[PDB]
Amino acid sequence: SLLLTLAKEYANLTKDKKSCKLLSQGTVSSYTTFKKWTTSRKEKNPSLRMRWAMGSKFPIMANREILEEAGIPEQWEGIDLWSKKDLGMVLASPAAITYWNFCGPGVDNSSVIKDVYKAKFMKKERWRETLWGPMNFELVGKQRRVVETQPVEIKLNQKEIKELTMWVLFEDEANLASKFIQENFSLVLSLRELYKGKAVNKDVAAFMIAHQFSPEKRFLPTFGPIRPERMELLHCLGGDFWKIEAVTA
Amino acid sequence: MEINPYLLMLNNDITSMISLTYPYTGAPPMSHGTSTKYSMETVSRTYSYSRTKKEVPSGIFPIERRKFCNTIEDKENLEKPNGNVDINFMLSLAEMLEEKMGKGFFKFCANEAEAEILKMHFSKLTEGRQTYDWTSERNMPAATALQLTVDAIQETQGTFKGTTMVEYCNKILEMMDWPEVKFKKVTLMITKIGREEFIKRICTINTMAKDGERGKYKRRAIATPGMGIRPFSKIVETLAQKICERLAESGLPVEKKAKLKTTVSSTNSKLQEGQFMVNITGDNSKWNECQQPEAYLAMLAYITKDSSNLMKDLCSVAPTLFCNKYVKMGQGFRAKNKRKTKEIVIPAKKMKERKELMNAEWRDLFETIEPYMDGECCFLGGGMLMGMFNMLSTVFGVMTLNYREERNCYWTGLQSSDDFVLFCISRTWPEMEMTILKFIAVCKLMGINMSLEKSYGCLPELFEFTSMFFSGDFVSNIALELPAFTTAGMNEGTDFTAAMSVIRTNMINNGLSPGTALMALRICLQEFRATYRVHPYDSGVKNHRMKIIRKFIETIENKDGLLISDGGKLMNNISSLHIPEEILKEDLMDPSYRNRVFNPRNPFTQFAVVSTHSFRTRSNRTLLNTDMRAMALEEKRYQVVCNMYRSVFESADVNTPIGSMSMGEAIEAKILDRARTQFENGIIGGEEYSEIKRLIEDAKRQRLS
Amino acid sequence: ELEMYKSKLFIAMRDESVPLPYINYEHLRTRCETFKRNQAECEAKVADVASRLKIKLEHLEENKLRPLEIPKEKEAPYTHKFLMKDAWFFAKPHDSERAQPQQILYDFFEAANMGFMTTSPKPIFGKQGLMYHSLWGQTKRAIKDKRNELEPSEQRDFLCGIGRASKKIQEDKWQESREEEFKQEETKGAAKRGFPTWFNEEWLWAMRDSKIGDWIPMAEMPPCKNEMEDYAKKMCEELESKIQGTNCAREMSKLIHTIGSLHTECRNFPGKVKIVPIYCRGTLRGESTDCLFGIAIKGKSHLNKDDGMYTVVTFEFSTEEPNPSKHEKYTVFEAGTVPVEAKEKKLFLYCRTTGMSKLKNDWFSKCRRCLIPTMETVEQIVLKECALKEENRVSEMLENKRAWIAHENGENLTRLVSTKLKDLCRMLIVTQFYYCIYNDNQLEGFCNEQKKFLMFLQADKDSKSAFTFNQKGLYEKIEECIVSNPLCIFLADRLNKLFLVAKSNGAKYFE
RNA sequence: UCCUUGCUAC
RNA sequence: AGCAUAAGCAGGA
Repeated sequence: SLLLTLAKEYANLTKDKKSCKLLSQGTVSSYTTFKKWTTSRKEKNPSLRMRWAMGSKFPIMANREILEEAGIPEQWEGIDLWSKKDLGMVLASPAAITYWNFCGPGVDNSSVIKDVYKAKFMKKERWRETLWGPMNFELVGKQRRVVETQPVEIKLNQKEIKELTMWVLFEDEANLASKFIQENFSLVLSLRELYKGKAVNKDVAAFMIAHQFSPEKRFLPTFGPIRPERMELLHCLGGDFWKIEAVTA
Repeated sequence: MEINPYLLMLNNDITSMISLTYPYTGAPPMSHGTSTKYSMETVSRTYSYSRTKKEVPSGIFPIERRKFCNTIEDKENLEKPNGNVDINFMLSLAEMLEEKMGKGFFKFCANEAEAEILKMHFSKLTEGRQTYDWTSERNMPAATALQLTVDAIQETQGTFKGTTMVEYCNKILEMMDWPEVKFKKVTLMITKIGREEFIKRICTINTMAKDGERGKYKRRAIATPGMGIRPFSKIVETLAQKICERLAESGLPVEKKAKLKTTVSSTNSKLQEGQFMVNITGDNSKWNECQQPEAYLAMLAYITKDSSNLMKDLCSVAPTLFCNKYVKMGQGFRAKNKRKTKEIVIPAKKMKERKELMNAEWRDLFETIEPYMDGECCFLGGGMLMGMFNMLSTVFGVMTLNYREERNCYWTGLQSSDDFVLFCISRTWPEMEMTILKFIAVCKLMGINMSLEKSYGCLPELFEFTSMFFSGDFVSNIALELPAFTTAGMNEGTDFTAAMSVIRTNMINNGLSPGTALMALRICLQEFRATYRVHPYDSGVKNHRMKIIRKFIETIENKDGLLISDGGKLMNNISSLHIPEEILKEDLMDPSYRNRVFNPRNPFTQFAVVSTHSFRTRSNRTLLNTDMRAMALEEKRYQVVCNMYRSVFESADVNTPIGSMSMGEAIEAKILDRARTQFENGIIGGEEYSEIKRLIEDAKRQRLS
Repeated sequence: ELEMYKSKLFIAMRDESVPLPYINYEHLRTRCETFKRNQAECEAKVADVASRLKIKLEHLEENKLRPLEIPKEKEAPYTHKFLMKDAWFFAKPHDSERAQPQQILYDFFEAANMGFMTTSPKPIFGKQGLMYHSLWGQTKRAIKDKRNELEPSEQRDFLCGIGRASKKIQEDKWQESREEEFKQEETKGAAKRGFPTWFNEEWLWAMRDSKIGDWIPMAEMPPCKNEMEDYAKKMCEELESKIQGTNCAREMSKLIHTIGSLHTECRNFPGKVKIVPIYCRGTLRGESTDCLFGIAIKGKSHLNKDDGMYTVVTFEFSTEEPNPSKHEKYTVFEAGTVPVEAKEKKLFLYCRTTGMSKLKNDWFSKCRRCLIPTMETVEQIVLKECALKEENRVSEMLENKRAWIAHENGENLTRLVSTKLKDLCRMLIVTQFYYCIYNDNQLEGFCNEQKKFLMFLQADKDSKSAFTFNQKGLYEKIEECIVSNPLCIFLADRLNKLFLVAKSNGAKYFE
């Protein structure tokens, strides 16, 4: 029943007079130069405006109908959490954020959270299970390399990944049929057994796919072995005047 | 007792006590007021460095044209810098260059370059720094200036169907052939402009004052080009980028430390029984007033002699656009009475009529520039200002370093934008004077002026190159900027992990020893806590956010699972600068706390780390009160249209949406496509399909009318 | 594919912009494709070598590294916004509920009794006495009624600049008059001053340990594994535990609290003149106290651009006799008497009008970052030591190592004061902090040129026989940027004294 | 011709 | 007055 809503929105936006001169006058690729129209120059002092923003009493834009479902207009001694000034969006204080975090409703979603971030929990799981040793205090240093830095098991090269996510999530406008599909097409079947029914949005899904398939190869000063497991252990393992390595397993 | 902080250098090196001599803990000096005098000094100083008076009249422009190559009036002051290039000498240096490595060298690099130009989309022009919009004559980011250009194209004659680089360049040249060009002024009126005025406006470069340059006493004017110059400069920078990546005597792309060890070792393995080596640290002076684009035109005509017929004419347009640039002269000056009470403002237009209200220096600099001034601009035709060709001048330097005269005394080195390192090999000291004066001779003929004030030499490796002072064995690191550790300023969630990312990348690339790492981590933690007003629970701070935390701390069981944004302590360290704080702490949180924080039904986030403190601060207040109000409304329209595109193609922010038909037809054809696919295996209802078909046909008849 | 759009004005433009021995781009393109070089190249080169007249300058035979030219003129004044060496603070125990800066201001009106803070209307020296007397009485009765907002009087309208702006008239109406309002422009530059004599005593004052202890608000130490984290935690604890007690940290806390409070007042209330105290916080005998150094007054800052230079009027507290050479920009009044137990000494109230901006508010209020390069320098020394020896010698190497500083005044030659390595951190934080204060154009250009001279001294240390091409223009570029900054003149003089001490061993210098 | 007002926690 | 340094800020709509 989404196509009726899309027809109502498309007829609603072709109802406007001077908006009809916008679409069907450009091209598809102009979407990119339609996405960026930041008339501010550079936001050249972000932390300055962030401290000036947090210096006020109501700096935040927050939703009304979710916060009036559970929240409270003022806390127990003069702490303001609400305004009536202005779309229906209400200004608020970070005291309402911490009041939400300590006296608000709660929904169990730990499976979704521990499944979106599998690469990062894999990093912490590999970090907890390592053992170190003594230092060395020796001269060390070597040239700059292009090294894959993530312990993935697939190792694609940023060209099968975009085409892979075209031919898994939404195949109606994916690509011309190339030669890179066939064998990995079997994996596509397995992916269509995974991302079929989830509450995860397609931008979050296309985010979390590219972190189990993409070994991030960068141009870094390396020394010793070039195993891909010890590349966060590159900045952890040694610098210019010192070195620490006693990893057994 | 006196005190002296330099005495540490009596028993140390300049690789340890050299970070002490940078005043990088204080503010950079900013500029104030008009930037007219600095632009006048740049243009008039270039014409003073022309070393000629050979002027040639013009048929296109209404102003005289001074020539800058092969036309020399040799002054006796030759230690003064010249800006006059001999083209037979430099083509002899390029022919001397390609006889060193390979035979079809330039053919190979040019075929790779054109091979990368033909597979390039023009939206790459939006991934850049600020440019100059000639529609409203201001400085804007790249995407706004590009869409205002395409807006002027589609409003003037026809529509646009290009979607490549080459067809966009051809579209600009076709816009040069048009007799009249029309655009939108401000409340959106539609104006027109002529043909010679469009040429005068397509070649306008906007000059301003360079703000925040650590290391100079006087200010300097930086210049920004338009939009009709950026694709051609992109082409030339791809060509020279491939040439510089292929060479072995350059330091722009980057390793810059392996090359110097290989050339110091490889040229210290090439000595006879009596020879020796002298290295000389140099600095090329007036680098932006002595690089003419006419020698660039001849050299780029020499590289692509056997490449194609497209590339031979496509790599020969940006030099022709640099031989005829205009310059915006800032915004004028200000006059005042004797009592300093009323101060009138004179802009750059009426500066000629108000000529007799200036100083001595302003009238000197203005009367050396008067027959080259237009109404607003000036006609410079031999300068190469800042923010332009940077990888081709390095090819000029490598051409000066590969000179072969035929003893057995010679030189090598390494070249950057304007900083060279010269290694000389000879036998006695007057022969060293002969070789070094030969180097200043070849650089002096080609158009490169070594500065005699900032240059010196030694026998072994004690040189200096791109602010890394190399001593005999050790190397010091670059003194990095301090405010870069805290420049996120968006969120309570995307600040501390971004600061750990900046500390990490400054630990890998530069030195950044572990003590400086822990200290910088702790100071960024403290500026975070001072910014967002959150202190730990055991602290004595009693404000409007710690009253709630101090009141409700008895509910939380495991107290060291709290976030730093909620009054938690620190668990990240040097060995955890890739693990965020939230993901490190989710093994220790209370289930009530964790289920309450990460709830996606939150009134703040709804409408790389975990998104649960992600809020948006409110907008400004004077953005809807000026004369530029409705332009803000204009961006709203674009957002709405983009949202409609996101409503149709469910995966559009992943892959780049190329195509050249329209945006509305792909929407309607897509809704009919998924209406048929979801029709025959799905929907099946006459009122829904006929009502959707009725809305698509009614919206199509509304769009066509 | 291979067709470029051959337009007309572009080919008539490319044919106009070729070099001079060519007619069209076609003739140039046909000549560049058939080019073979010759040996007139070397003849043109040597004909360029002959008309040169350029000789290189050795140092072992013409050691003309003369000392720099310090100006011999009027002494450079005290230019920092606050008072460092001559400060006087009133203390009270810190109340956590009364922690906003205006409440600190009120509780110090009852604590530090301003009822005894009578001033005579005749100052000792200075410029404007009655305006400062009426402004001090007006702001003191403003603090007495417990509200910080100056009602409009003649004194505040004269001091913080209100209505003192030129009329910016655009060039649409000018209404020119015959020989009336003759207008033009003129610029002058900056005036030149001399070597400061008060600067050494404030260098040695600032690194002397102050009994009030911890000043800088640092943060907590993260837990450590069995890694190199013991090294980082140890260096941070030792270096931080040395630098927290000094008198430089008192001024860093003074800039953070005072200028940070001025920063939030400049955001929240433009167009209204506020009253901001000048205070710190430090632990006295474990009891957390907050101090009070003076009373600062804002000047209706409508900060439009990154500049703005709003006018801060500072009333300061001192207990020393003033000096018309050092305290030249002040307007020194008096205060009264203070009991100071080891008897009851005098108290001088000082006055000064000054100015700030948005950018220096952002850079002074974050001066804690001056701890970041300091440790770096220290750690480099330590690391290179073990890099030469390949053994964990860190703890005893911060104890059995000396570091030269501070030669005496009557003699300099090989009479140097070596300290321990760890105490070295004190000296380094002071100079980093001075780079935060006295940053100008002059200090930047001076720091480039001193890096050149340091390269010359390193070439002298190892006997590499360096050489220069043009010494005269070199000193004519260094001496341009030593005008009136106190740090620049002080560091140029100490650079000359490094040349005097180093002249006793290596031979490239003068006396 | 006219002078609106934002509420500060190291 | 002052900040500041080769020219600005010290209100404006």
